[PDB]
Amino acid sequence: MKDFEKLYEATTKLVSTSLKVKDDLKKMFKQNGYDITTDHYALLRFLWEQDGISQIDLCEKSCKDKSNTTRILDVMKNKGLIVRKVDVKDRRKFQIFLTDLGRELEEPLNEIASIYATETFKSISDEELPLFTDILDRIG
Amino acid sequence: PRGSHMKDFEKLYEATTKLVSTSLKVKDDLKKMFKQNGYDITTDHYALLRFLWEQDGISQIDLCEKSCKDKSNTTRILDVMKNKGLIVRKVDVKDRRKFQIFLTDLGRELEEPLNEIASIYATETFKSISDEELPLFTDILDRIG
Ligand SMILES: O=C(O)c1ccccc1O
Ligand SMILES: O=C(O)c1ccccc1O
Repeated sequence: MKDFEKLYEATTKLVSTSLKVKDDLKKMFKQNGYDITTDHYALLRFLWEQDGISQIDLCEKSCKDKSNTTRILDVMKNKGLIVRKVDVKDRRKFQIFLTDLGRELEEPLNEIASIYATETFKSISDEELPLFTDILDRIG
Repeated sequence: PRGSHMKDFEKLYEATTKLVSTSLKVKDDLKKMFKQNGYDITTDHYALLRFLWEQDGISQIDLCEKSCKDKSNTTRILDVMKNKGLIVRKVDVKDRRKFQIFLTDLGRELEEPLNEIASIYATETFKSISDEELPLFTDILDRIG
């Protein structure tokens, strides 16, 4: 039926497809001169939707945890993509803002990611997307 | 690139996210599965042993290709697996540079009790997914890329 061999394959494919996809996309960013990771692009996506999100919300949005998200954010700050501000209401609590460089990169990075998305999913039909997704949702 | 039937980018992005967040939630779930249960063994240790139990005495080339992955990391974990006393290297009787990987005694004894655990975790992991869905999932994932 769905014996251990298949479940182990499934799990294995899921993890490796995920890794390949992150890594191919990062390579395509680098090929075009953008030295960013997939993690940076995801976080930037949140920020292009809503500037000045608190650190705290952003770690909840992240699909990652606080220690890993915070490290990733330091790198981005170091790359000049965002700044960190002492809050207008509080202290020990920051807001995360786009720099101009961070805003400038919406168009170009989203374009590269589109190109990468269309090719990577060319063999999949539109209608398979919610099936795939609803399976992933019910795993674990 | 293009076509007369394009998918919406946002949908592909959301699905890519779901793929990735789910892979992570799954690795998290499985992190301590041997350790909480009395075997000081990682996930990576385990996935390599699966290849070894299937093909004991495989070439470190074919293994690094089996693993897909980064050779130093594949190799680096191999190293802990030597140190823990799970595997060792004998040198391939073809070249003087090509290696071969072989399970230690623990390595072979560990098959049953570690597969037993992983089976029970896998079953749990996929318990709300149906029999027909499994090869569908799997076929989608193969076609991605
Ligand atoms: O990747 C693993 O080590 C694993 C563990 C338990 C069940 C399925 C799996 O692929
Ligand atoms: O969840 C992620 O880190 C991610 C990975 C690849 C593409 C888009 C993403 O949001």
